[PDB]
Amino acid sequence: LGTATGFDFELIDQAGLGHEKLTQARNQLLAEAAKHPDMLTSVRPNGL
Amino acid sequence: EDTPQFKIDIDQEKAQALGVSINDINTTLGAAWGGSYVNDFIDRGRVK
Repeated sequence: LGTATGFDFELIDQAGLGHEKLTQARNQLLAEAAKHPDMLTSVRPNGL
Repeated sequence: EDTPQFKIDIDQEKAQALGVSINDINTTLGAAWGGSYVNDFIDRGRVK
């Protein structure tokens, strides 16, 4: 069942936005996540 | 109930005499009057 610590989140393109727009939104969320190290740790993409 | 339909007979001899292939005849007839699914494309991120 692989790693059981952590959360496993999926960010989703719901409106045919496309790859670039989805990456930008990912960065937006990762950047906002990094501003809360008191709540969130190691928030990272599981991708290339 | 049964309905009128339009019976078209391809004349094989005349086609051969004119050098027109039956495949071209049938594709032309079917593609024009019936429509033909050629292949897929990508509309706002979704294959169609």
